[PDB]
Amino acid sequence: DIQMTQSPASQSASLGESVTITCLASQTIGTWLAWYQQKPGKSPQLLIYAATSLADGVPSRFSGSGSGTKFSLKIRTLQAEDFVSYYCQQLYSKPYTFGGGTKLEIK
Amino acid sequence: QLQQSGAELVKPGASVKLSCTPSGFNVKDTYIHWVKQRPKQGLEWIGRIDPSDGDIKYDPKFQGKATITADTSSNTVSLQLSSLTSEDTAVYYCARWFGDYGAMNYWGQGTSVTVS
Amino acid sequence: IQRTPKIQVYSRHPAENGKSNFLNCYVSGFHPSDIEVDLLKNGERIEKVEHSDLSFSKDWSFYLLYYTEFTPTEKDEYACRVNHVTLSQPKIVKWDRDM
Repeated sequence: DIQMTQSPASQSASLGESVTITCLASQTIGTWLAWYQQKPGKSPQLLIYAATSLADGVPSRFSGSGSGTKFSLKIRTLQAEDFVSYYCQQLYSKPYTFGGGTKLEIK
Repeated sequence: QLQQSGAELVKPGASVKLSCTPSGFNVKDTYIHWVKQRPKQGLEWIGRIDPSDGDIKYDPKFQGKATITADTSSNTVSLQLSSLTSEDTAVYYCARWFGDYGAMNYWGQGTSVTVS
Repeated sequence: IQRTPKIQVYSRHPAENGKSNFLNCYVSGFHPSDIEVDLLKNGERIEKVEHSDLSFSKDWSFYLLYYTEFTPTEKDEYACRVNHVTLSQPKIVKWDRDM
């Protein structure tokens, strides 16, 4: 089973600031990594697929990066809707394990 | 759209079956995944099914608890939970696989399962 | 000089529905050598995959053969996923027995 160490577990920031969320795979997974967002009262939604590609409708202030074992989710110019939960997921080897998650909180 | 069945409130040790019915495509067209989320906690991958050939894969820690099935005659993928305890209280999402993405692009509303 | 990979997807033997075969993905002509190659079943990465050694020629640049055992079926499903520095995102090439 592949472990995904998502960090930080929680983060606080102000409007307009930038945040970086990191996921570390216990073994190389290439670019078989997806980033999901979950808002209060919603199902998780796809943001990034194949480590770097935006899904439809996702704004350009969301950026994915990484390959192998280290991956990053960059969110620039944070608005009120962005202070929610984010999870990474590896699709390299079953079970398709999730990251521990990261909750963005306002100042 | 991925329609999921209504919320469930059951006694400990009982069984429950949650259904996931797509609108706009057939279940045999893609993989259907199931994800568990305890209240205020993170996401947990349970397993996925290929209803076109019946291939099912589970996370090993869910093999005794969860059973995924497909009724292609009704365009429905189901997730059965048995011998329910307090640890099974969660929202259970069904997610649709999109091959061109290599991920689950569309998720259902989720079925809340409450074990009193 | 950087070269995008040439990708060829084909079966080892002529495809017959319900019969065991081998799905090949031949990647050649790329530079530099850092490359990602996977065989897919409706976009899902197949895990039981073998691959030859990364070889190089002065004329063909780098080449590489991935292959897995599979059983062709009526439907369209099998493909190859290649990622390279010359690609903005992973490239998926579907298997077609009439191609």
